[PDB]
Amino acid sequence: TTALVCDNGSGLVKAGFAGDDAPRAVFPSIVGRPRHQGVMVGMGQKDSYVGDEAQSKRGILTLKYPIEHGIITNWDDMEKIWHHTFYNELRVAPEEHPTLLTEAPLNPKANREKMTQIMFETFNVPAMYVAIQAVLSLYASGRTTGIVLDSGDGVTHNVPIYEGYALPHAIMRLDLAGRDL
Amino acid sequence: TTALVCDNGSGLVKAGFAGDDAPRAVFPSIVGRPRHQGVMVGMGQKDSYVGDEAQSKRGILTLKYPIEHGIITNWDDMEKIWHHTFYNELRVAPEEHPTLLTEAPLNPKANREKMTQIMFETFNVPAMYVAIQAVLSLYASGRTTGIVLDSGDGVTHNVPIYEGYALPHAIMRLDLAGRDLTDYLMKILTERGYSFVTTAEREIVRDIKEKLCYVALDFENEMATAASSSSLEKSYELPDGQVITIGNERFRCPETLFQPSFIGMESAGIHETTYNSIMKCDIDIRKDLYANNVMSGGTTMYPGIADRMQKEITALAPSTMKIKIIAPPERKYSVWIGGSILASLSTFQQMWITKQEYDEAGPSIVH
Amino acid sequence: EDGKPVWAPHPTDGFQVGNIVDIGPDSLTIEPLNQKGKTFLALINQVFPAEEDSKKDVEDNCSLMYLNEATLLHNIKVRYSKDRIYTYVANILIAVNPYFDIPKIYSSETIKSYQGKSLGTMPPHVFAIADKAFRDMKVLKLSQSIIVSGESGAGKTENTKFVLRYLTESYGTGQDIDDRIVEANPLLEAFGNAKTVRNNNSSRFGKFVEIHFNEKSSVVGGFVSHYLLEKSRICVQGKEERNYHIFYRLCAGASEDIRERLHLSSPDNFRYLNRGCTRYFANKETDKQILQNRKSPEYLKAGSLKDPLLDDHGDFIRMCTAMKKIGLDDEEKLDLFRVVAGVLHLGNIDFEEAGSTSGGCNLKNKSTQALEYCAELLGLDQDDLRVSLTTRVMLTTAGGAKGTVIKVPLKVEQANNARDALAKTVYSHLFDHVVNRVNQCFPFETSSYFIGVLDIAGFEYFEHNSFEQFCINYCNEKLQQFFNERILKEEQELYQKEGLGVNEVHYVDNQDCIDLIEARLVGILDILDEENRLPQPSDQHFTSAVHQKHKDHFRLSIPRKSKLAIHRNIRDDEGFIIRHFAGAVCYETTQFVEKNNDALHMSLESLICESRDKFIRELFESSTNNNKDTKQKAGKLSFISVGNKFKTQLNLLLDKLRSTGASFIRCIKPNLKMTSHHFEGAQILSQLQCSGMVSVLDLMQGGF
Ligand SMILES: Nc1ncnc2c1ncn2[C@@H]1O[C@H](COP(=O)(O)OP(=O)(O)O)[C@@H](O)[C@H]1O
Ligand SMILES: Nc1ncnc2c1ncn2[C@@H]1O[C@H](COP(=O)(O)OP(=O)(O)O)[C@@H](O)[C@H]1O
Ligand SMILES: [Mg+2]
Ligand SMILES: [Mg+2]
Repeated sequence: TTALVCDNGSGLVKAGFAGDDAPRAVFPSIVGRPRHQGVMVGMGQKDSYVGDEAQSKRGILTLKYPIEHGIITNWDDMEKIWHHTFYNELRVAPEEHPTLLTEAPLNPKANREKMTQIMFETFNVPAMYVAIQAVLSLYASGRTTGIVLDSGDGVTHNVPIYEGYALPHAIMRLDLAGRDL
Repeated sequence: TTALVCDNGSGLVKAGFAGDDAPRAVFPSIVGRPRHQGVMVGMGQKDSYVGDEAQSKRGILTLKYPIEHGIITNWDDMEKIWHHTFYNELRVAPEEHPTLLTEAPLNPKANREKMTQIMFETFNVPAMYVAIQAVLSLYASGRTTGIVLDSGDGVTHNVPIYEGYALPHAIMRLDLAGRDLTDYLMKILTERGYSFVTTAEREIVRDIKEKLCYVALDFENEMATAASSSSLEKSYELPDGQVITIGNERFRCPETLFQPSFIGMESAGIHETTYNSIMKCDIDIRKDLYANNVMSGGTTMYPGIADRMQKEITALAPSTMKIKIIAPPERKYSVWIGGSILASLSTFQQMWITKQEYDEAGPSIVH
Repeated sequence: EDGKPVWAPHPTDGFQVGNIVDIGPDSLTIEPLNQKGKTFLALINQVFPAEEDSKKDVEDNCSLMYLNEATLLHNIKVRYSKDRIYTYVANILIAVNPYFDIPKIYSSETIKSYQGKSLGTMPPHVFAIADKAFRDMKVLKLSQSIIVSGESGAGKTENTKFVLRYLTESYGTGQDIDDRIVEANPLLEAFGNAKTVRNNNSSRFGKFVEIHFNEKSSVVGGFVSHYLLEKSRICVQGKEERNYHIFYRLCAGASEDIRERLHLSSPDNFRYLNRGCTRYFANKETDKQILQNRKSPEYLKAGSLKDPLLDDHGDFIRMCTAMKKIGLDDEEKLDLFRVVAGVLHLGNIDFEEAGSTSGGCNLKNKSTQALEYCAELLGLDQDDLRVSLTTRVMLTTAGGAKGTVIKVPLKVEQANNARDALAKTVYSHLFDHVVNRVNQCFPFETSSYFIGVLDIAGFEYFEHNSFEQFCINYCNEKLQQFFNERILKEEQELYQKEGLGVNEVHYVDNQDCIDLIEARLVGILDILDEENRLPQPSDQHFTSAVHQKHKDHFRLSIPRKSKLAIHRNIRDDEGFIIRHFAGAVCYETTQFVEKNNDALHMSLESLICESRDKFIRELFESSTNNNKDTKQKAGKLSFISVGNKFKTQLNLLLDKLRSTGASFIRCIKPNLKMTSHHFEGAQILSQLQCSGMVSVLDLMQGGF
């Protein structure tokens, strides 16, 4: 029934059902393991904390951003991000909805393949598609023509679209803003 | 009731009923498919956009002229031209009235047959007739004698007519004006550092060929002061904001029509093809062919003709004989203003090829 | 037949008598009986069998030997000159408005002549249908409904009051509800009656007056219900059409000690009125009374509209007399004029382009005094209201961490559609407050069973048809479905009751016509709600998508194939032809999307609800009894819907009709001028073919 838009930002991963208001959950793309010896013996701790809670536990962990310069480092950390997003934020079962995933305009082959394959076999979703993040920013201001400057951590892009075709030969990708800032 | 004159332009298809004003629809014949992958996902897009709608969306299409070298490319594109023309302009179904179509003088057989045959089977008109585009400018000027000029992008023709009979033995057809003037303008404006490789951008070349060019009176002598410091620059502005200042090429491009040796081809200039058609007529008739030299077609709209043509012909024609050249206003619609008078009046109400007559006769009824 | 006189297509009278003197496969060489030398050719659908003696008429139309649609037309031509306005056609009563008072047929002596007697034991009358509805209620254990269709002024007002007179005098024996409809007669006329091309004064809502009966079977109360008041008409009007009649009676009829309070101007100065017709209706004495400052340039140039029963100058005066009769106070009547005058100054506000930074839209310099003189009428702050008409307020708080309240501006087209969505919310909730105030002047004792009257606007067709006539005629197709559903059920409850047989007929279905208009993301209304959602809405894309996907359906063709020559001028993406129960009516698609695309922003819906006046806060619900307040913010449903909210409210009325029995009373208008004895067979034959009466005669194959 209701589709799910889950955005693979490098921020600030954003998660919320299809329309009509705002992202349900936003938190920094951080997984962090504990770097100090345990001595209070609850034990009470996790093998890995995701955000929000990995940003409440500052100074006791070693933060690892799983997406770096426009690519995910390995899918072992990525799946734990995913598990946190579906379960303790959105709460819904993955088999319930068709999902919609985002990518970066001009992202390396075969990282959309490997992604699509791993995500189907790990979470067992019933249908899916991947739309690029710059193109979607056309829809937000509801224009059918124009050059889109979509700038987020850690990849900005410059994509030209004209009524309503995207020129494959004029797309520019900068690996610059915002983590280098 | 009324008949419809729908002119199969070289350009520039013209459509309007018979009388009393001017053509109702003009658009530049093109079909254009979308040349890049879609991303807005309405889906919302036509299989092919025809003109004028294919000219309000330049740069995302692959423009294909259906009329090229004086013949239609295929009726797969042509029927879609026709359907667009009747339906989203004139607002009438072809089964309503007798139609009138135009062609190019000395048209390739059986491409006037195949045309006539296909148009009857595709649109199911109640009557059909095809008149040649040069001859119709005779009616437009209201004359009874004289040589008639249908010059369009890119086949011109030169037909002599005498009171009011046509002469089969003196008709001349040139493959030259006006698409070779367009293609040449792109070849000598590239010569001053402005490239325009793509088809859509070629339309911009046509638009400055229309607006900014003019015909020199004495080529060598206008060329001399062009070589001088003197400013012949007129500044054009382009769709992306580019400012182009052209001088020399501005009078060079139409001059191509005199002495086609600029291209290097053997074909004679309009100057001489006009003359040689007159000197293929019987000697007594020549007396009334001078001063009934009547020009027409949109490609003759350049300023500086006909009085260049006049001064040039008067130099080649025999001494102490008067030659005044007749240049109509609004020459771009001349042919259509011809057709309009003919098909509206009696006698020719009983001279159409009607449905039973066509069905009984078959395709060999055109000649 | 062969030999016997048949009906022949006559221009002014519809059908004339005639004979067949040569024949073809489907063309007949018809010689007229009374004009023998004219001898024309006519088709199979223009010839119909006729009875042997023309010196007769039928009281029971099932008694015809030749029962067809031409012999039904001849029966009400002869009976009109015998002073008989009622005609029994099976379970369908055909009542013809005579436009004068016939001797002794509406009398109290006439009422006790029919009393308690069943069909086939008394001749045709409307009191034999009203007496049937009391007996096919208590014994049958089923609530009842009288369904009234037909063109305006055809007798659908007059037969309904004779039914409610007969249920009060014959069976209620009192109960004060009969003239409370009469006491607020101009009061409910002004709010819902408008002007259309075909109808000068037609009510545009589904007036559903229900009459409660208890377990003892006494008349214990009534209740007035309203359905489907036209949303688009509030803001947009076509050529020579008007808005509602209270928007002309308040403009014309307001005094100078009331107009200085409301700050009224002539209709050319009100943006929701100047686009249609601004002329007022009047009479010879009131045409002298309309003041120089009340006249618009249309009234200055062309004066008052012509019609003997309509006066817009006097009926605002006779409206305020009626508020004393029904039960409205003198303090509250003035607050019922500030809300109506606040709608008129709501439409004048306008919104231009972005300035520079942060995108969005701003107000026009000439729309500053248009917001200040409106905000004191609707009770809103002049500085806070400008923000809500130009931005979209939302939050960063929604499911994870606690955030704050952010601002996303609206586009220019999203602000123009939002200002008209506010006027289609305020006048719509005002009209439920006028009806709910009237229903509290006679609160019912109890409930159990009910005999109600459904009256609705008929099948409307003009020279060019729009979105307003697509939603009226879509309501009449569904009501035509329920008409044919009860007729097939009646014949099925007749043949084993009287022993006639086991015979059965192929039902006249219309599911392909329903599936064409509405479905599960397949209909025309399904494409229409999709077009409102698009990044840039268009009018060329809405028409072309209908014949892209819905091409296979038979009841849809391109406008250029039209049988009527006049609609062939329209081209491919400008319109479509939809075949219905009353024929193929073409519609243009110009402004069809524009009238559908209104939508209302969350903190603009939660700003007019937050109003700084007291009569206004009462308007957007909910009552004190079981009190519970509307939330400050929301998210969903943005667009909401126009063409789906009109379909959803109609589905609440079709399922209420399915729980009731049926009493179908079709009303025929005999002439245009509304004068006695006059007869037009170019208007009478057209109302048999536009009221569903033809579909019933083509379902009747019985022969009994
Ligand atoms: N007010 C602000 N000023 C400057 N930078 C900001 C502000 N708010 C957020 N950011 C930066 O923007 C980034 C989030 O960008 P985002 O749109 O989430 O990119 P993506 O969607 O590609 O992850 C954060 O890393 C943060 O550093
Ligand atoms: N003012 C002008 N000066 C020069 N050339 C023109 C002018 N206006 C139109 N043309 C040319 O004339 C052509 C149209 O000629 P037209 O009479 O339509 O020929 P045809 O009727 O055979 O199609 C166009 O291709 C255009 O390039
Ligand atoms: Mg991004
Ligand atoms: Mg030509």
